[PDB]
Amino acid sequence: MREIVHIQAGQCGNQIGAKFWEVISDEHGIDPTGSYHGDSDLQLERINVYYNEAAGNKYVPRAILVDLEPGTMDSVRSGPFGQIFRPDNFVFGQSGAGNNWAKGHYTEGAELVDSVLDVVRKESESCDCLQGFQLTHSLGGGTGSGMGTLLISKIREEYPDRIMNTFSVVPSPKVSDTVVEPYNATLSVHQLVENTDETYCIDNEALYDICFRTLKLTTPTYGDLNHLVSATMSGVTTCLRFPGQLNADLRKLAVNMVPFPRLHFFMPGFAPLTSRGSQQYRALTVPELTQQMFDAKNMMAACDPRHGRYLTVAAVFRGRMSMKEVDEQMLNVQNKNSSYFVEWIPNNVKTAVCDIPPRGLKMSATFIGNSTAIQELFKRISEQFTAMFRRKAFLHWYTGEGMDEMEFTEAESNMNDLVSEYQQYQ
Amino acid sequence: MREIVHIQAGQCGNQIGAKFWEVISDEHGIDPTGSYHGDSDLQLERINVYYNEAAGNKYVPRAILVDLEPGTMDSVRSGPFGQIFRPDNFVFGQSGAGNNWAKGHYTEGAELVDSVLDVVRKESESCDCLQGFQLTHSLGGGTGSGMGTLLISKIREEYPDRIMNTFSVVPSPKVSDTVVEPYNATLSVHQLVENTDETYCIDNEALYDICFRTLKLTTPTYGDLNHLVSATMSGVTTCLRFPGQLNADLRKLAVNMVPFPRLHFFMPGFAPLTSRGSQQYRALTVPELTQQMFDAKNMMAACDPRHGRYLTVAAVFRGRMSMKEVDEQMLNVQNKNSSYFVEWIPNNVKTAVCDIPPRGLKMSATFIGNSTAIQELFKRISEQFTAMFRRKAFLHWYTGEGMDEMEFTEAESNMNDLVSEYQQYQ
Amino acid sequence: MRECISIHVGQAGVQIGNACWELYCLEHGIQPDGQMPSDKTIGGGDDSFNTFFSETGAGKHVPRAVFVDLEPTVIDEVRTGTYRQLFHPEQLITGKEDAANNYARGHYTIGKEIIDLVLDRIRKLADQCTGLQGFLVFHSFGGGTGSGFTSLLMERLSVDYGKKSKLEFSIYPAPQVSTAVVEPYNSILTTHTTLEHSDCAFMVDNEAIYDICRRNLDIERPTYTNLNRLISQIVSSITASLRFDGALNVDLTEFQTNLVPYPRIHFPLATYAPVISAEKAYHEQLSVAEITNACFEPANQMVKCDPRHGKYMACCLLYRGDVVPKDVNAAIATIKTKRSIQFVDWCPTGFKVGINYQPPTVVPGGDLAKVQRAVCMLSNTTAIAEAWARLDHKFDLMYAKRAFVHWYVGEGMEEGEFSEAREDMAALEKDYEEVGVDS
Amino acid sequence: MRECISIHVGQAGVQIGNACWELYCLEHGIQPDGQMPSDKTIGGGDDSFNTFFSETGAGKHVPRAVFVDLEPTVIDEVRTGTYRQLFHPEQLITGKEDAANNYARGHYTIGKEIIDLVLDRIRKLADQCTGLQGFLVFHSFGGGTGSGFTSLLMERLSVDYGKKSKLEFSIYPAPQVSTAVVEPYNSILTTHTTLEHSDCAFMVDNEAIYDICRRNLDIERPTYTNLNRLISQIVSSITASLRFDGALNVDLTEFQTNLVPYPRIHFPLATYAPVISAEKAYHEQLSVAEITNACFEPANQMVKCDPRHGKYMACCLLYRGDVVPKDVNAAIATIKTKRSIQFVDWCPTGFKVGINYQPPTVVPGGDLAKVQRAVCMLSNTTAIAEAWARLDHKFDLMYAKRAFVHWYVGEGMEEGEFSEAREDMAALEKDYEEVGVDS
Amino acid sequence: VKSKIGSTENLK
Ligand SMILES: Nc1nc2c(ncn2[C@@H]2O[C@H](COP(=O)(O)OP(=O)(O)OP(=O)(O)O)[C@@H](O)[C@H]2O)c(=O)[nH]1
Ligand SMILES: Nc1nc2c(ncn2[C@@H]2O[C@H](COP(=O)(O)OP(=O)(O)OP(=O)(O)O)[C@@H](O)[C@H]2O)c(=O)[nH]1
Ligand SMILES: Nc1nc2c(ncn2[C@@H]2O[C@H](COP(=O)(O)OP(=O)(O)O)[C@@H](O)[C@H]2O)c(=O)[nH]1
Ligand SMILES: Nc1nc2c(ncn2[C@@H]2O[C@H](COP(=O)(O)OP(=O)(O)O)[C@@H](O)[C@H]2O)c(=O)[nH]1
Ligand SMILES: [Mg+2]
Ligand SMILES: [Mg+2]
Repeated sequence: MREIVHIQAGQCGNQIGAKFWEVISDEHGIDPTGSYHGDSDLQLERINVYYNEAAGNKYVPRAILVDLEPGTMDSVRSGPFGQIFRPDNFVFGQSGAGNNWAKGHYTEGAELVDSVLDVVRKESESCDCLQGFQLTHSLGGGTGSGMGTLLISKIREEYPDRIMNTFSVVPSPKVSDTVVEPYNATLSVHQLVENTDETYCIDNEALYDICFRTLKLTTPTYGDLNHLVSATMSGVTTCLRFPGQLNADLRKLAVNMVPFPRLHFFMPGFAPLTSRGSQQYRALTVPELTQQMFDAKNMMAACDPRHGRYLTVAAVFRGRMSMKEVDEQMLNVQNKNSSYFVEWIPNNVKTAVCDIPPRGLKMSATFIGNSTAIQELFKRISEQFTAMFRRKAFLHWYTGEGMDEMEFTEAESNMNDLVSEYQQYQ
Repeated sequence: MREIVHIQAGQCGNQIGAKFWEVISDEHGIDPTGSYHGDSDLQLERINVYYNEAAGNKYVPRAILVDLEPGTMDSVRSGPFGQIFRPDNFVFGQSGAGNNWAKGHYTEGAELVDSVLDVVRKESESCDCLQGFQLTHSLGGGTGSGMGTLLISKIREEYPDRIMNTFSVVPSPKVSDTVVEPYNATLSVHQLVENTDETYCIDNEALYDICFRTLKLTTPTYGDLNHLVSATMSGVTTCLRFPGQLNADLRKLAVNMVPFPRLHFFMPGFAPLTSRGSQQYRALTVPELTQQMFDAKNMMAACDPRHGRYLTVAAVFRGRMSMKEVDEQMLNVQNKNSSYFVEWIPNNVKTAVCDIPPRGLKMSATFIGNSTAIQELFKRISEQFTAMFRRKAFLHWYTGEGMDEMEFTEAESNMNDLVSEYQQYQ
Repeated sequence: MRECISIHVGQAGVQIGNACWELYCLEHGIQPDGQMPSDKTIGGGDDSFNTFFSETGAGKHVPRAVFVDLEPTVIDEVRTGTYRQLFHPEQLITGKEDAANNYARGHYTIGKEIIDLVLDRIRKLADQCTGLQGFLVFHSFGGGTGSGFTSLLMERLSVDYGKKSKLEFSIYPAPQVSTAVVEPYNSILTTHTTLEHSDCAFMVDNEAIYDICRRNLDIERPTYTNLNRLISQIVSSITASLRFDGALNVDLTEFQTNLVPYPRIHFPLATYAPVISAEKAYHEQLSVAEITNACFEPANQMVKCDPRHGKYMACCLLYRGDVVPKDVNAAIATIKTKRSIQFVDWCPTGFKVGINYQPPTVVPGGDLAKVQRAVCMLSNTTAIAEAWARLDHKFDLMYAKRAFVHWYVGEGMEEGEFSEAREDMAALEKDYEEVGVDS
Repeated sequence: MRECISIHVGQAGVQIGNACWELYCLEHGIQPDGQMPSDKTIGGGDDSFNTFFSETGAGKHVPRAVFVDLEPTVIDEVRTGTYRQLFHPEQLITGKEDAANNYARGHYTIGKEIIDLVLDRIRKLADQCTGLQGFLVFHSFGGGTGSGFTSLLMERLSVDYGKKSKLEFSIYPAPQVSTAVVEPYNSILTTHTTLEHSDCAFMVDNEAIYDICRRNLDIERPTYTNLNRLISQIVSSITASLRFDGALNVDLTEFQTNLVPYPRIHFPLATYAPVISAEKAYHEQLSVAEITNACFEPANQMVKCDPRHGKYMACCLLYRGDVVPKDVNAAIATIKTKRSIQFVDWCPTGFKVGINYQPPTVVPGGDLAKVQRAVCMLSNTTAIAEAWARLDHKFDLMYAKRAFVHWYVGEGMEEGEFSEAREDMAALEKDYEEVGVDS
Repeated sequence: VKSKIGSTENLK
């Protein structure tokens, strides 16, 4: 019925997408060679959501790889599950982004976007009913930010009524991995707030906090952070692939979650997350999932939701559960902690229950919170952007690629207007 | 139905709590791994009083470990039954108390109390009906005294109607184990007399006297004193876990035992206590239990009850007995020794009979006496506190951590007012 | 897929290139004659070392390097040494007479004779590339060829290619130790002429590496070979992201994007850690935090200056080997917490992070101990303003008397070029003063 | 989890540190080269000896110690001896010229040259700790380095760390036996300068240990090695609560809390029992009561003074090995009963008790017999007022003639510092007189 | 000379 096209752009986007496809292929029983070796009919009942069937009993992920540098694509192609993607979908240039939004958006991404869109349209023509697109990218780099925003604009123009989802890695509040993160982040938000339907804010700082405090991982690499992000990605679209007691696909999630067209920036979460040692000491019940979900230290975005108020909340559960227990837990959370919910929205939480738990778990639940506390991220980004722009720091690298100061001023104004709206509804 | 949260703070508190959990797990048939291997349905009928069931046929003690130094916690975790506690409940800092009430109450305990209270609230949310808390700690040290009093204040503020029980090891009248015991003891009583519901006074001096005179132990280590204290702790809450002819839970014990809100400092006892040699020469009858209970040389607090008068008396018996025999023994004790009971309270002794004796015994009985003779302890502590405070001995160690002389004066005044009340009702 | 052309100008450039190519052949397992003992695939594949080595013939890897010198001595050391069969015979370009520590000679008089040959060789190398990212020019300021011909080649490459990144590895004139008497003249003229034609010039210092070898490596008497090997370690740490995959890759363009805030301030200081001997290697736990902290020690900077006298405008931390990114995050947070490490107010995000998988390679017969991880720091700080002011003062002292000026005037130099270069250097000092002002 | 840094200043400090680290390696089974024959777990675990030994490399334990000296003789004895491979090569810090028993030299003239290096080493060690409790500084009063540099380092550490416990193990000047002629000057100056910058300074005496070796160990002619080994036994008894678990643990902060009643009175006397030879070990029943009583014998104090001339203000009894706490209780009660052991009236609770499980370890080739239990007493008594008055009288005798004063004045010392130190010492004598008055 | 510790400041 419903089908999704996955687009992953940038080094971070390609890593997260490779881990995501590993997890998805494990869920549907697709081995690294594309052959099906599952054990349940439900795995093939709705496999066309992500997989095109290439005649010969082999399935190919409906994924498109985008980058301005072939190194990350070579690493993805050579690694495990690298032989499962279609070779025609590795659309890459030779120049490189250089962590420059101006470059990756106006020169190199502009030279590559025609081929990328050709591949996108070819993938879209092979579907029965296109549900929407997913973009996996980061807001700090050059390929991710600029290329992904360009692709979002192009596709939104071509497909104005499809679901545009983005899973953006946002800059961290403590240590940046790029000196010019404020510029790229602001210039990317200026496009995301205008063209996307919902954006999930993922921050590596919160992921490290999770891996250390909760999972008790001494040496967590990106192979684990990307696995957490992939668990979130898989939990989001679990209602499109497996049956359940209460379904909620991407369209209904976007409807229930976005009250106003510009406030569509979410804080994803996941439960249960336990270390191997503490696993034998925790009973796995629906109240435990509910308690761990609505937890500030469990948010994947480095923004404390206790400093803001929730507009809407999505809680997609997976596994054999009771509707009554889930509803009672949601009602208890809304009643006992009513001061963190906006008073002008009754029944903030919208739930969904799938009958198939993740691999290895009895049950789990994905948290998607639309909280006004996300304004802290934008306030910090705007402060850093202003501090750097008042002295024209690193500004010539962007004006020499075709941009001007008017565009930076407009991006800053849009960022501050988003901040003002988020504060207005708090 | 009723559930208890156990909090153990300090080195002494952690040792006593480890022995207590060993004894409790032996009573309910819980092996060191958490698996149930009992032989009676009554062991599981009321096991949720102390144990949370972590799905997987394993039970986890509802215990919280608190300390300012990780050494005692490492020793507890490595020893027997160290694998039964939940790893998340070992809440410890790195600084250490240094036997300083000011430090452990205002700086280090203040830095750690937020995490400790988070764990406390998490444990409280998992209960059906919270009966109350138990604090195992000593009044002479830094972590015990300061940290436990801080936790008692915090929990009393959060839970104003729950039963707050403390099992405090009080300073000895002959040999102190800390040079600054008077300061810590006075500053701890200043909080205990205000925030707790009932406090059991345990003194190592009386425990050594018991182990030597009664048990005839040539080399008694703390493994035996802590075992006696744990026997008392288990006998106190035996009515909440096993059925009996006459039940008396923590709330009813506190009601019958505390006549006035400030006079809630008890002298615990236990019977029978016999050496291995004299075991074959003593018939075990209810009159023998009664005779050994109301015995000055059997009190676990180093205060002779013959120098004061009993306000209220609790006598919780365990094992198959006759109500008539127990009542006749209590009446004989009240009549023949009437000069040690306050004349303005008729029928001082309140009894309770449980049908399940301790492990290995045909029957036993726990003594809980609220005698005015406890004023000797407070008089001695106040004399020592005044003698040390008149010369500002060791005072800078407490004023350099945030305290002042006004607080010491207030603590001394409260101690002396408690002494004056205990003498007034005698 | 992605290619990089190294250019080694002058004696210092050629010797540092010898060190760097020895290290490259050691890291990639290439024999001194270009052969590979594990050459399973011939004529293609990856083999990520295609960035610096081109596949020619059948089973031979030739470095993408051009060695330029005006005298045949050093290049003849190369032509008859261990790696005589490694380089292309036409990549080793020589004149017939040296520049004699005279910028004027190497720029106008002698450089004009082989600049076209060098550019034709560079064009032949660049035409064999499909993803040429940029050039690496190794030279020294206070020299002859390595200053005048370096500036001439930088101008010609900026004209020919334009948008390719032009990175330089330059031997900055030491404040106390020196070789030539006329180092201020050559340094000032080179800085003036190649300023607007360079993207990012990495600074190293022979005196600072002397001090590092004395204190850390416990080498009382190091030669130029030890300095060249340490500089080669720095170069390998810079290019490892191109030559090896890692958890967080950083191509050459990201350096000029992240480290150059203004077009005229592109002098980041090189710094490498850990640099320890084999004796004390068994007594230290070289964790990520320890190396990250050692990178900011004033005694471990490869340039003789005090970073505490200025502020950091942009910092790049390139990690290699057994490196966990969470530890990098925590160590950089700890660095940001320290008040003794001052950053400019207009750069709230001051670090750029790169993490590779390939650990440092020990050169047989080398000095540095075998470590599990290492960090190369490339920090653009305002502390180099003091070194620029020192060079300006030396230039003024020498030029007020017109000493040695005739040696340049008689070689085609117009005397007004000295004054123009001095005015531009004063303007650069004012630039460094202005960026350091909080507002 | 809990770490402690030992600092050994001067010849006495370094030799006592050699003894202490030999004893530590014997107790924890660490080979002289840092290896462990039973090294089952590498890179973590517990292994409670992490307090003094850091895990580096893979299977090597390095002591958390800094050895400081101004002359290279003693540290070179260390660098070429049995434990040359045990210490970190940079932890052994040396100057080039000694302090010559001159406080002025070691404090101003020579100490300023390596104080920054020592502090940087201490900072590098402290950054590797997560629960650093405090420092242990071993030195001697009447010396040079061990007095002037010790005071300088104490000041600098009090500035840098502040709230970390600063314990000292000091060789108190003997009343009759002496080494230097100017011991009163150095002792008075050190006491004045390091008084307000120290938390608790343990006192030992070479003459008292001479008498103990003569009477108890039956050693007519002991060298400095026997004294160092006895002091090492005392240090091990003090740190065993950190290094081993017991029935009643006592960390380092509890010492300063329980033994220091007033900020200016922090000179507790060390005392150890039993100290018997192997010959008479078979004829004694070393029960808890016997050792507890022997601890209060005036002939067994490690400082040459008479405790019967003063009163006890605070006493700490640290037991080790096969020790039953009931027996400790009874023995301390018996001690309190005796009227010949006088305590101050304002301290009704005079004892602090610590009981460990690890029995004393016999050093191969040592002097003390193998015992099942031992007690180290750390008693703060007013009897040390007599020793302070003796030092003050010697200082006055030497200073009234201005003897040796020029040797300090010419090294940066202002002559008024002598008078200031003497006034402060008189004030300290008055403090000791005042606390001893019952009221 | 005077003492410096306040042992008698609050002798009450
Ligand atoms: N680090 C390092 N520096 C070197 C080395 N060789 C020369 N230098 C530096 O180069 C500076 C002198 O410039 P050169 O490179 O020798 O001169 P040139 O580039 O050959 O130009 P000519 O004057 O024409 O010979 C001196 O300050 C040296 O410190 C080397 O092998 N390693
Ligand atoms: N117990 C003990 N005392 C020692 C030892 N070595 C030296 N001393 C004492 O140290 C005092 C002299 O001070 P030193 O430590 O030798 O002098 P220093 O610290 O090296 O300072 P300098 O004068 O600069 O050499 C003498 O009174 C000795 O009794 C030792 O090994 N054991
Ligand atoms: N979660 C996650 N984040 C990453 C990964 N790789 C890089 N990042 C983050 O993304 C940012 C770098 O941007 P990047 O996507 O690599 O630049 P781009 O290639 O130009 O798009 C840094 O802040 C990293 O913290 C990854 O594998 N997983
Ligand atoms: N009954 C009992 N008492 C103890 C134990 N350990 C220490 N004590 C007593 O508690 C006092 C020491 O206080 P402590 O709790 O160790 O200090 P803290 O860690 O700062 O709370 C001493 O007077 C001891 O007699 C034990 O295991 N059992
Ligand atoms: Mg030359
Ligand atoms: Mg000496």
